[PDB]
Amino acid sequence: METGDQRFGDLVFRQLAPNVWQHTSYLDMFGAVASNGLIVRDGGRVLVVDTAWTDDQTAQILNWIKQEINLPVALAVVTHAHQDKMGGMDALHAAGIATYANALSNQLAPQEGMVAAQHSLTFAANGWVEPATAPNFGPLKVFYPGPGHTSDNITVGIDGTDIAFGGCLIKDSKAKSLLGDADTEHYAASARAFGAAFPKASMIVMSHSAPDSRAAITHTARMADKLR
Ligand SMILES: SC[C@H]1SC[C@@H]2Nc3ccccc3N21
Ligand SMILES: [Zn+2]
Ligand SMILES: [Zn+2]
Repeated sequence: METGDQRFGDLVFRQLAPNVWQHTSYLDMFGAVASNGLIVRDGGRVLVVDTAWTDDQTAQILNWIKQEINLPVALAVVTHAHQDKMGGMDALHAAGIATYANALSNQLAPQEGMVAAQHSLTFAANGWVEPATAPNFGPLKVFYPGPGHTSDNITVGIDGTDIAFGGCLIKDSKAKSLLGDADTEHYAASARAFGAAFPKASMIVMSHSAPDSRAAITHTARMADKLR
């Protein structure tokens, strides 16, 4: 917890820019483990990146949005099929929110014990989302960097800001380690591809660290170089 953070139930919210917030939820494992996602205000609507670990926690994200922003949530995008990112899908579907994930994330979801998203994103060979599969994503710029943390992991830049979201692919520059589902061969190149896709992002948001500078990307890639 840090100055300027807002506690709402057992969740924490931090404003990162005029129209961007980080949501943080916690699961006991080892102690409490944090997972971060994003909330974006885009005109008269709100966009969400990643659920919380659980449905009840994700419901509280929606309650916080109602109180602090009071705009309808148009869509949510989730960045791979693990519990921290997709554990709360039912809360979104119960609320009528359109949900999006990598097609591979939706294909893996049943095996991972997750509820698949309603819609599937596909990607070009250069990693950029096929625009037809990302309808009305507004400032959310979705990029598939290649296999790393998982084979399905995706990343999201926030257009009009200096923020890019690396999900669980990127760790901060103080991390000592990065891998059960991981592609250790391609991880380093995937980390570097994320950096090259969002070359002007100066605030890197990630799932299990507080926001960091671009050094988080390079430090992560150099740690991943050692896995090969
Ligand atoms: S990246 C998916 C999440 S869900 C359970 C597993 N173990 C773990 C431990 C610490 C941080 C994150 C994690 N992961
Ligand atoms: Zn994961
Ligand atoms: Zn994670």
